[PDB]
Formats: sequence, structure tokens, C-alpha cells
Amino acid sequence: DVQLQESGGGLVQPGGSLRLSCAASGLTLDYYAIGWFRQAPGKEREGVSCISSSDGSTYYADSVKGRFTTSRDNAKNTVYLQMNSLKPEDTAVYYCAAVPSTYYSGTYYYTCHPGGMDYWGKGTQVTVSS
Amino acid sequence: NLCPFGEVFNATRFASVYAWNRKRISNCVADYSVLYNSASFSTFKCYGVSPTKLNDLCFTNVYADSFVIRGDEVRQIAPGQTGKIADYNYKLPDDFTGCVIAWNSNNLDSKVGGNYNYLYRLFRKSNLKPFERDISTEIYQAGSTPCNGVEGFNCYFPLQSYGFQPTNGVGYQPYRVVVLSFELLHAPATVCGPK
Ligand SMILES: *[C@@H]1O[C@H](CO)[C@@H](O)[C@H](O)[C@H]1NC(C)=O
Repeated sequence: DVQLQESGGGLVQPGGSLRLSCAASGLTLDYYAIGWFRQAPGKEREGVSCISSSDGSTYYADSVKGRFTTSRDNAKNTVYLQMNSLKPEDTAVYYCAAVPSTYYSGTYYYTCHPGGMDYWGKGTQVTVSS
Repeated sequence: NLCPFGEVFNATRFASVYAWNRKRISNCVADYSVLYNSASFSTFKCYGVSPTKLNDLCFTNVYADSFVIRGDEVRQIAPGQTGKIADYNYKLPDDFTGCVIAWNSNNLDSKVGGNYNYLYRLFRKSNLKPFERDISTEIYQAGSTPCNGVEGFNCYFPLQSYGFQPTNGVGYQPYRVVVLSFELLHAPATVCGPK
């Protein structure tokens, strides 16, 4: 019973910033991951950021690095994306997703896979122009 | 004597699909009346064989393959199919001669807040060929950038837990699966019907 609402997004200009926001519903999981994804026009789906639930650990896609950051307010069960030095190629429909973490032999790993996440959301649009 | 299938269908606990189990039944008699007159099963798809005619038949060897997946994924325990399991965990040939069976296991494989002991493999460089099995944990290099350690979105753990929760939906709830493969070779037929 997991529902997710991505919020945020609009036209922003180059060098600009916007902050996105997931809404989390029903996670009853003990060890999970929340991802940000994006699909630009006419191209495939790509991942932007992953956060672990245990400690808040985080990873990022290469180009996204230095600009976008992910945080969690446990309370509103929301996960965010601080988008900060926007560029045109960052135009896309961005996405939330949820995933179970994986525990192989007591070694914890968290994987946000565009091919493989359990739960998804409708999407938020981010446009970057002049 | 009786062929040991109750050790396969009635196992306290099954295995992960990527690490699927094979047990060979040989030199014995079997009534599949336990299997096909059952009504406790979700999936009973037979290929090349009528399951009702099974007790009138003899085979050289029988292979019981068992594993756990979701219910949205059983469709993939089928001949000529695609997706995460068929392509990367367990493959059935187009030339399948056998039967495939599954049932809901939400009462045995799920746990409040996630049962992580069940894992499937997320990706491989190529598709698994029929009846192949893969248990490797080699860090998968998505980004074609040299991979050392384990890192990010570019180097990935290939296996994913199913996180079974009892409150999950049925396609997301657990299914125990048994692939019974029936072989005729050019040699003596030990595994036969009761009659
Ligand atoms: C598994 O055990 C049940 C007991 O409820 C039995 O009725 C059934 O025949 C067994 N399955 C086999 C032998 O395949």
C-alpha cells in the first residue's frame, strides 16, 4: 500500500534552482530506499539520486553532482531534491520511486535501479529555459 | 518406491530464483494424482504433456526445480518469455516438455516489515540460456567506467531483495514454484506412473 507524490517543478532559468519533493505513503518497510528519476524528452529513464533509510546515506548520478542534493524529513515521510544550478539538459519529467533494500549476508546494500524499483509515482515536470 | 516430491513441494523453506534448486527424481514410481487433483495450486501449465495422462507414462529422468518469485512474475515460468526472471534468473526452453506449478505462499514467506531472505538478480551482461543457473555477486558495471569497489549508480549490486510483506498485494505477495521437467532419452525409463 505505498503511494508517492512528487511536488515542485516549473520553468526556471539557467543557473537557477528549484526544490522537488516526494510524499511517502504506506511504507511499512524496515530497510528501504527512495530514488529520484527523470525522463527527458525522447530519451530513456535515468536516475538522479538515492537515499538509504538507515542512516540517510546518499548517492548521485555523475553530472547531477555538485548541484542536486537529497534529504529526508522523517516526519512528513517526504524526500527532497535540492536542484540548484540548473541547465537546459536538466529538463525532464522527474520521478520518485521506492525500493526494498537488499541484505545479502548481513552486508547492507541499497540500490536504486531505473529498471528495478518496486513503487513509483506519477511524476513532476522541470523545464529549464530563458 | 514412491518418488520423493513431497520433499519438494512441501519444503519448509525454498530458495531464491537466481539460486534455483534442482532435484532429480529417478528409479521410482509416482502418482501425480497428488499434484493434479489438488485444487490448492494457482499455476498448472503443462507443456508437451497432458498432466492427466502422467500416470500412464514413463520417463528417463524427472527434474524438479524449485524457487520463489512474485505472482506478477510466474508468467515468466513459461516457454518463450521475457523480463527480469526469465531473462536473468530462470529460463525455460521453447522446447519445454514438462509442467509448471505455483501457489500463494504469503503465509510462509512474508514478514511484518519485510522478509529479506529472498533475492532476485537485477541484471546480467547477457540473457541466461535455457536451464542455466547463475549465483555470482560480481559488481555490475553500468557506466562502462572502470569499477572497483562498489559505487553509486554506475557500479551496482546485482541482486535485489523482494521485501515480502504480508500486506502486499497478490502480484507482490510470495509464490513457491515447482518446475517439473520430464525427459525421454535413448536409454531405460525408470520414472513411471503408478500404473
Ligand atoms: C504435502 O503435504 C500435504 C499435507 O497437507 C499432503 O496432503 C500433500 O499430498 C503433500 N504434497 C505432496 C505429497 O506433493
